[PDB]
Amino acid sequence: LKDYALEKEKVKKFLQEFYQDDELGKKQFKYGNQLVRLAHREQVALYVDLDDVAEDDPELVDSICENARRYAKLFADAVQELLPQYKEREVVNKDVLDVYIEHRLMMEQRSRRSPQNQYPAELMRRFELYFQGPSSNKPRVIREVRADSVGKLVTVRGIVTRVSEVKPKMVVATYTCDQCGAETYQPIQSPTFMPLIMCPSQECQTNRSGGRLYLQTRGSRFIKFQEMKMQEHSDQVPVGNIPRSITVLVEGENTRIAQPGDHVSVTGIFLPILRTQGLLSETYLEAHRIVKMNKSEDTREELRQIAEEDFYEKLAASIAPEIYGHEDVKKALLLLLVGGVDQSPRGMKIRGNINICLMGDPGVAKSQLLSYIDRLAPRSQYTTGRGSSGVGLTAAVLRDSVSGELTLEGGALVLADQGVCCIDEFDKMAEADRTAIHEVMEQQTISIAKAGILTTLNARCSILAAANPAYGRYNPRRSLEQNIQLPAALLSRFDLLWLIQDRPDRDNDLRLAQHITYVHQHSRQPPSQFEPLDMKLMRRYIAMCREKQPMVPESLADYITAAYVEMRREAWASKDATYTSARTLLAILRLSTALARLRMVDVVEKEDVNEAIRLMEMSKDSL
Amino acid sequence: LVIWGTDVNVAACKENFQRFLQRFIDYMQRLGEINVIGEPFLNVNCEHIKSFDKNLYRQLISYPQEVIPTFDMAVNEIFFDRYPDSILEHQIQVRPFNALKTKNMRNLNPEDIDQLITISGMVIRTSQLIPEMQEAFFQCQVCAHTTRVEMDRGRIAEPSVCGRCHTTHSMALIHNRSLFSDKQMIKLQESPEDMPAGQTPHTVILFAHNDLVDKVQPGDRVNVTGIYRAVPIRVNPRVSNVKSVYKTHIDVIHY
Repeated sequence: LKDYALEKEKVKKFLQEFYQDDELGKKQFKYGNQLVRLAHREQVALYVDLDDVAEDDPELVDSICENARRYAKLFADAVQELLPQYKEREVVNKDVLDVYIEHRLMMEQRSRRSPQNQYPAELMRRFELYFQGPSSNKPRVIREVRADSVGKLVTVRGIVTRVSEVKPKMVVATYTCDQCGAETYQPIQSPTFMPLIMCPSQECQTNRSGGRLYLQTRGSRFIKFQEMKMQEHSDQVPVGNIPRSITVLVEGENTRIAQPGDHVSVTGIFLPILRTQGLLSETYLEAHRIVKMNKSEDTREELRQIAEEDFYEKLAASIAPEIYGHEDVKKALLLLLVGGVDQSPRGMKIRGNINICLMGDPGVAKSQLLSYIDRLAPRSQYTTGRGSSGVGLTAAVLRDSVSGELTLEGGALVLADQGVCCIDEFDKMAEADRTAIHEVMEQQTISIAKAGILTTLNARCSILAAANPAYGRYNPRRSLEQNIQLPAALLSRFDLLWLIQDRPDRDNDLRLAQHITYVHQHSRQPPSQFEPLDMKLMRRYIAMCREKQPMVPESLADYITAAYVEMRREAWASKDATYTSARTLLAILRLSTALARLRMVDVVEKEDVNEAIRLMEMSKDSL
Repeated sequence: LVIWGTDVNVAACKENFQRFLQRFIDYMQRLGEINVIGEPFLNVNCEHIKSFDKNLYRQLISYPQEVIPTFDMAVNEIFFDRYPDSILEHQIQVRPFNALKTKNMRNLNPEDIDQLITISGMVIRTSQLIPEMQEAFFQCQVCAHTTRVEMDRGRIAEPSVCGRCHTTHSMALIHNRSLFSDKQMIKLQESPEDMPAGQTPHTVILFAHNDLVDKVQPGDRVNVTGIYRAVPIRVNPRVSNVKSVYKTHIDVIHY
């Protein structure tokens, strides 16, 4: 509710005489160069950081936040009106649009304010304007964006779940008639528009003639367009909730940046869409900026005692306490919790691919812990084994009602990006699904000549497998390859196989009945006199440990190599059901990944050799 | 002097390239075999002339729909005057051959709405010959006289506007000068030159309209230099609503 001339003047002054000295300690007219480039068609997108506006006009920033579309158009018009004074020469005819624009200006001037006798403001732009969210506005959670924030510049975070391919979208449609000789312009804002029939040319206004017009695509303005669906970060979604999906539309130079499964930050105007019992409308987000990191380009002993103590006794002791024991099995989960995120930049993407397998769901009710892994683990998303039909991972073409023209969707592997992937009910999966897992073992070489699938999935998560026993418990009398019908070679590809036989150990069984009561019975859950603490902080303690980035010892490899010679001979000479091969070599090197990082000594490394072995010993003879 | 609304000079080549034609001679046997064989579709190569002056090259990639036809009349004028006893039954259309290899074939921006582009891929699926409907004539019932109104040249009669009285296709089908064209549905397959396998490959719907149909075998190498086009997709046949997204499709102009 203000005079727009004053605001246009204010933004004009703000753009003309603001600068900085960060550019090589030299004043370079930060916005001035961008304006010069725009006038010369040397730059397509113009970004206005609201932080600079706030440095001398906080009230303008608040006004912009309160209403985004109107100030956006005002800035666009101001930039358009400021460009012509910077023109220095004749257009070098970058593309057809510039050619048409220069002819239009030349012809209009050749005939040297009427409401309908001017070009629409969006037709003669050749520039795009966007706003970067001011740092003052804290990021908001998608669930908290409701109707009350419509029209407010907001910023939300999430993961890309459904992105279509780049296609052209039309801003101004060009119409020419065979009798008028002029140009008719119909700006298009809605996703649907009605082609014209009767030309509105002034000449035909007098004649009331037929005026049959033909749509053309020559001089029309086109801009890039995309459809992406974004879902809440799993780390902040409450356990008693599910993540929600909100639609985001990105246009212009801002496209071709999102990839499926990537964390993005989106800032835009929250606007409703009509689709031509009340007034119904949907919501979307017209993004303006998608932002990467900027800083990424290139501890006293008297306070705490954390790193000197083994994490196997400390980290394990406060993770998944309801589990009925089986701590030795839990140790591998600690390796799984570590993963292969810290990798050398040499193309070894298999470090994060840990295909762990467990056989037997009824065993000690370990089917419960599978869900617990996804929830507590950060940078990981909940996954289901057979929770839906086959359409949930692959892509097909069916009828649509709201939208979607041959759009592409991701699967479970894409759902958890570089994290922990949990699949349950392995037996219930069909052979086609079984091959899909097997394809990941082939180091992501997905090329398919079938019409519906031609994608290359970014399988960088860790695959956790739980296998039900096939219509009966393991048979001691029958060895493998005879009792189980599935070929062992398919299972052989798995690096680790685990099965638990429910032996009649009465002493151990005594513990569970007493142990099962304690959960939710008292407040002393970490019994080893650990301070209760805030539940949120427990995850944060893990993050600082990952940021240290220690170094494994290279010389340690040779000493372990000598040990391997004995290990091979005894394993083969047994000629029992359990057997190893060269695939063991991968496991050994993978073992040092979590083991050697924990010990921050950097002087002498000796214990790791026995520690690496001890992990194999439990794996050895596991039957 | 001249109307600049179409960006068309006097043949765009009379003072620039037609005199070059009588200057380029000063291999006779190679250029002359064009006359003897009588093979249409002149197949000029990438213009190395562009290194000296861009304007000559830039006018055959800006508005090719209104420039390629211009070259056709220019070729015939010299050919008729020089060798009047040649094969005049086959009109000859100049077609670029192995044109400029467009940089970032995947990254086709919609800015090049109507510009020559070169794709490099493979052929997956081919369709049988399909004719295409165009302007026809009606049947009078007055004094049995054929009256010409649109016969006079100079007007632009775009198709799809007058699809009425298809009964004319039963009897006057030949006499309407409505020889149906040929179209072949073709799906190219991007070959990214041994990419590390990041994003998915882009498919482009190829729909050649010229009579060059079928000369491309499936599963081969693709050196298709084409003209980009965009048409609006009807939302529903029942309605006239049109969505604000357009499908890419490429016309083949190449031997």
